[PDB]
Amino acid sequence: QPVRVLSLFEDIKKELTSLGFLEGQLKHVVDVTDTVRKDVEEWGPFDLVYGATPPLGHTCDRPPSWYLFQFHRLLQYARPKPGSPRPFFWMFVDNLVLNKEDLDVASRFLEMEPVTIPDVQNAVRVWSNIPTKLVKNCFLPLREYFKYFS
Amino acid sequence: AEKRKPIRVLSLFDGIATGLLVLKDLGIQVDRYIASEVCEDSITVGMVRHQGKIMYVGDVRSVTQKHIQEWGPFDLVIGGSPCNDLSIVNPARKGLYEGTGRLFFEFYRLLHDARPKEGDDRPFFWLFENVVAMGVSDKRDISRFLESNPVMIDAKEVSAAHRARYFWGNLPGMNRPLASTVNDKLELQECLEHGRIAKFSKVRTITTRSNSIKQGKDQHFPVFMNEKEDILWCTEMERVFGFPVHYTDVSNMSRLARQRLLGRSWSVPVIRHLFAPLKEYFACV
DNA sequence: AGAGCGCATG
DNA sequence: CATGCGCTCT
Ligand SMILES: Nc1ncnc2c1ncn2[C@@H]1O[C@H](CSCC[C@H](N)C(=O)O)[C@@H](O)[C@H]1O
Repeated sequence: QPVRVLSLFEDIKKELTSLGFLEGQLKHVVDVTDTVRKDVEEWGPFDLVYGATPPLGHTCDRPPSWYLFQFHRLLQYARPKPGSPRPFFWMFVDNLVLNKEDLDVASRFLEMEPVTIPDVQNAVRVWSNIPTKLVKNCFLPLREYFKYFS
Repeated sequence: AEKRKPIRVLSLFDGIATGLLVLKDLGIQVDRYIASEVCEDSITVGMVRHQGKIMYVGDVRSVTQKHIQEWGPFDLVIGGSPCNDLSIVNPARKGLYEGTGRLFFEFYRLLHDARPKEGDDRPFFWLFENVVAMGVSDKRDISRFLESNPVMIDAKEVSAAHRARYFWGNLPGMNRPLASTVNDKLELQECLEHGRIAKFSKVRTITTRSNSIKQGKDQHFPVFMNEKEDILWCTEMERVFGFPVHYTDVSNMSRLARQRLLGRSWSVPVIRHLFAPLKEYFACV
């Protein structure tokens, strides 16, 4: 099946084409404060939903936890049915901007301990349902379940 | 033929167990009452006043999905998260996302774990309470997470104090008009002990701060007694909130301690007003 | 224990 | 404009 993706707080469309997921099927929102459940359902059922905190040293009005909570919210909005029609995965990425308390909250909410991925102190954390380059390897495995347009 | 069963309650941020108190007053038979509290004074009050009926759990953020599944299904889920980082009465508030504010999401979270799975047609009721004096951003965000708009209820209409509060939830008839009862004490005078004269008919919102008892600009003493002005006694304050007399007289607590408990508390007639239609949904004792 | 600060907000 | 599920600091 083709691509169906929901991107939050960051756009991986440029990366989605690079790893071979583009063909219009991607949706991107910056401010999700006024986004309801219907707004998520009406954009068609998504197979994968992505969201990530801005790189630290970037400018953000929002607290580190805001991204997490909004992500979890829209995530619960995006999940399908008790019956499982197709494969559904999710991914949240921390750019080392999350406090110990906040990343503990993240692990509590997403019911999963983060996988930490190093660059080679320029590393990133990730929570994902999966069974830049180094984590691009994490963007990779989706090709087995979803057709690639190479 | 489905019969009515005793009610199963999960109470987050339980305080001095206003929920169980009201439920029992309404004659609603309580199967189990599981409370999440961390303040030892409050937990003591709940433990003593309801004789070990309350099953206590630790921090709310130590409660997991497996716990909800294991602690049976819940008919009712009620909670009021701390508002010291939400209320505009606190200049140094850290907002909904930092400090104690984020605890709201802990309610949110747990609610969805307790919500009966799709294809489950059992009755599920939930109630979330917080203050009106909060920032518009935080209020909107809370409304977005709970996917609902709050209902403002003011205890002024049914008690001897101002208590404008937002209530999110799905209890039947949340928007219905409040109705005074013969048991209700609407004037401060009705709350006082013998030989005491009330300067006021209603008092302003009672916080945990001692001088929230003081009225208006000039910080007037609320009562006058035998050639000497005075503030509210803890018993009088209990009466104002609608609690039974000497409810918080436990654990050798000072005035400030009791008031710290009550200032964070619920207005009993308000919660009774909200839980009132539930006595028709569950077994009566 | 009690007084001051704080200012967005309905 | 009067007001507040509080903190701080004696
Ligand atoms: N992390 C936490 N986990 C569980 N309870 C907490 C908590 N942090 C604070 N609390 C409790 O949550 C309460 C919120 S005040 C609400 C009290 C209650 N609704 C009543 O009617 O009295 C406080 O009393 C506080 O003791």
